[PDB]
Amino acid sequence: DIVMTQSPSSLAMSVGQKVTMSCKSSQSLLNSYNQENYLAWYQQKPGQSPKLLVYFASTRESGVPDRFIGSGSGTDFTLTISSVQAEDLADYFCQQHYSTPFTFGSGTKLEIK
Amino acid sequence: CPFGEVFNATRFASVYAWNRKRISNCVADYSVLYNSASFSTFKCYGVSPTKLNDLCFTNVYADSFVIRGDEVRQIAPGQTGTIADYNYKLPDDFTGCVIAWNSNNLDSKVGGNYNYRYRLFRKSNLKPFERDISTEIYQAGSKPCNGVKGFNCYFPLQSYGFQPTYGVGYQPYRVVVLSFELL
Amino acid sequence: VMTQSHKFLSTSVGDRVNITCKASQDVDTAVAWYQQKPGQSPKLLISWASTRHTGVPDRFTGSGSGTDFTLTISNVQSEDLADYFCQQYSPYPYTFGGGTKLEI
Amino acid sequence: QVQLQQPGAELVRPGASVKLSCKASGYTFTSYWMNWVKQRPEQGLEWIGRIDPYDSETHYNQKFKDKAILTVDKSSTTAYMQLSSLTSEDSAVYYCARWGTVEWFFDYWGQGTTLTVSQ
Amino acid sequence: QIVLSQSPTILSASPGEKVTMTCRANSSVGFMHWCQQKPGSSPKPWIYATSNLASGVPGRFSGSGSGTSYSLTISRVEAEDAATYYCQQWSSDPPTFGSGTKLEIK
Amino acid sequence: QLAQSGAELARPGASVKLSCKASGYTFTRYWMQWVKQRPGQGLEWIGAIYPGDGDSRYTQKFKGKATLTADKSSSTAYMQLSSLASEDSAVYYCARRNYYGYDAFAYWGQGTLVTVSA
Amino acid sequence: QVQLQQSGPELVKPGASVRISCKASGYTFTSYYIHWVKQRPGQGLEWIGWIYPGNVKSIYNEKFKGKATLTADKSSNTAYMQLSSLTSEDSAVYFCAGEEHGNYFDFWGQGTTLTVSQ
Ligand SMILES: *[C@@H]1O[C@H](CO)[C@@H](O[C@@H]2O[C@H](CO)[C@@H](O)[C@H](O)[C@H]2NC(C)=O)[C@H](O)[C@H]1NC(C)=O
Ligand SMILES: *[C@@H]1O[C@H](CO)[C@@H](O)[C@H](O)[C@H]1NC(C)=O
Repeated sequence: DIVMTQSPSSLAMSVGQKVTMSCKSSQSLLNSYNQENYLAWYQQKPGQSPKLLVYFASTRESGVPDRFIGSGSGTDFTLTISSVQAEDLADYFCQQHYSTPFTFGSGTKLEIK
Repeated sequence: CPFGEVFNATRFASVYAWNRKRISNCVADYSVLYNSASFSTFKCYGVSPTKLNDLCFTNVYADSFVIRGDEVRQIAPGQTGTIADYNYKLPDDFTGCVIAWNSNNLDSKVGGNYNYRYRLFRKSNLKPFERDISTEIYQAGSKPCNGVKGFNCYFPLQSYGFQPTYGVGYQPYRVVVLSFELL
Repeated sequence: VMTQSHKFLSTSVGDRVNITCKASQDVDTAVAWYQQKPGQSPKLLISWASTRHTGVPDRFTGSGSGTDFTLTISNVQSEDLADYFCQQYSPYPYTFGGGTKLEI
Repeated sequence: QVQLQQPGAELVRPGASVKLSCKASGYTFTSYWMNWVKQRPEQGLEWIGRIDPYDSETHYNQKFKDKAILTVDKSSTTAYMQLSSLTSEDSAVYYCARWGTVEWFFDYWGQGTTLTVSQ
Repeated sequence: QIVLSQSPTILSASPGEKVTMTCRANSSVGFMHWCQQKPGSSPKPWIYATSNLASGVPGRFSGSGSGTSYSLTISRVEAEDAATYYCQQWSSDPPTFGSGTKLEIK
Repeated sequence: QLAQSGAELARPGASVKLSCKASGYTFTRYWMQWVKQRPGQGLEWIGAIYPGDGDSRYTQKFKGKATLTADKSSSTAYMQLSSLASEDSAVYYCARRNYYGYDAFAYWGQGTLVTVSA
Repeated sequence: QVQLQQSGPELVKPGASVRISCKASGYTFTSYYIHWVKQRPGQGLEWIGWIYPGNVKSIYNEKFKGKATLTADKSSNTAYMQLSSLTSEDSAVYFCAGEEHGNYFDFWGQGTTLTVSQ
């Protein structure tokens, strides 16, 4: 099993700046065959179901906006929002994508200053 | 230890001309499987996948190919689709491991790859493991089209295109089908 | 359409020998070889051009891939005097090769 | 249109079992896997198990054996989850989430089931 | 945007010696094929993915590497092989060659 | 695991019907094949039959002469030639592949001497 | 032998639209990716773009987008690099390149050195 620690546990940033979160693991999450490292991210508005933001390493999904850009390969990862807006009032989960069990991370609450 | 020239081969074959390899006269380690966990789909039918070290098989096969993303789940006993019915059809008494993983760094091109075809049209369904390589023209209409390739006359091997920027579904997945049997 | 080099072949007991088959198209390691005694049917000898079928000793180290193929019986004894064939599995029809005979 | 409906809430006595459910609509049911994720407050999320609707090959987490039994139902295109012998530390939210053909990141989820264990 | 770096561009080597050359990468990549371009003529396909030798070379050429570091190792240098050696790269992106490898003898 | 064949003698103007018996496995799942052998000239492929429904394949040289029928119950395979000529005086074989589908020929049968000269 | 042949070396005026022919020979022309490259004298080999003959789709490098358009005749086994707006810096030999196997060229052509005039 892999332990996933997130170093900023609560975020407070005003509208219009670059927020940068983090997520870690224990094993190098990059399989040797295709060299395309595994992780996920999530966004859960309060009173609302969590929805996906960023699959494998840095690939945004279709319906999500262009502000969410992921990063990170191996052990240390950073999910970067470029310009934070008024609808980014949620928490942002890390997620283990490589092996079994699937061992989600903690939650980072983001509130607009 | 010959499970090192099928998994990380260089160029997997197309779906309609699917590759093969016969492993015999050596015992296998089965440590590349179920211990690296680099494989997404690992639907091992028949034998349970963990107790293969204390078993010894002869004349096993390693037929492998590369298909689109949203049709990995047709390589399975009894499922019907467009590549489990016209390209490579698994039998109902299959006993092995159906391995599959994403390989998008290695089997896609900016502007369509086009070298991984798939048989779109055929006269009838396939048998278990029956491969087809003939490129005779289909003449879907009642008029006999003798290789004109016009109205109701299609080239039957339509081509995939894997671009690197699609979604999950449209992406190359190098499936390998270990096909163990008794004796 | 397969083809052979020698229709007949003369090699002694203590000497090695190689039998070749050139192919018309490129067929990806999908040929066989056979051994036909003049009385009975040809038995399967080397399958998939590198692997060895059961009942055959470690003499027949068959190799070759791509277009050209090679079957190497190393130290031929007195009972390996027969006919040697070739095949191809992928393109219909399953065209064979010419019959070569190993003699002394 | 990828829909995952769920019941609103459930209330049970300590010492019972539940039959938690979620309904899938929008896609063909027998292609994608299913997954259940436990949301307890102040501990984040935890994976539970998975089911495959074609051939019911069910994995589980190590901590959640012999408490959570997973069950699929191809009739009426619904998924199911039977938790048994609930304790005090079961007041949580258990989603339903589908993916599993090609990868193991979950795109479409259910809205959430609230669980309560009291008198 | 996958830029590469064949750091030993000008390689000076007496014949019959073991010298090597490396090709640094950038973002993650798969395999790196190689081709040899003789000065003033058409190039030739030299190596496959990492160590399949494309059925036309002497057996002294054998290259290694995985991930984002790849190199080619020559066991013995010859006076025949005063030729450049390029490097493609297996990627979903468009291919891009290296910087050049002048194998010169001093 | 082994095949069983027969023996025949026919007229130069009549028609012949061969035979091949299969035993030791399930007959309705592998492709029984037929090859021919004149004195010399190598071997040539005739066709293949699938005993599940009779999905026959052929070669254009023997299309119109070779009729590949089978029976799932008796576990025997047949072929029938018609309008015999002088080139058909040969010995025929029946064979099976090793595994399903796409492999080498392993299980052969004995020879069927057929002379159609006079 | 399976080979690629091109046209001869040219020496034309600047600015004119220039054709460079490339003849397929031996391989099945409607299956191989037809790449094109550029070799400045003294500099490393660069890339231009490719053209599939099956269904003629072209993808260019971003530094050479209006400077070339690529055409290939399907039933004549030819390839064409229609250069446009020739300038004096474009004094470089432009090979053909045919491939199937990912980014690995099986073949090359006899290089057409196209040098500017003044
Ligand atoms: C190619 O696959 C083989 C196994 O089929 C790999 O061999 C093992 O791979 C794991 C993961 O890289 C290593 O931890 C082991 O040390 C390897 N064992 C051996 C015998 O080398 C091999 O590394 C793979 N090659 C690639 C492309 O990574
Ligand atoms: C290295 O690759 C990354 C990802 O493609 C790219 O963003 C970066 O600009 C590359 N380096 C250069 C200078 O091309």
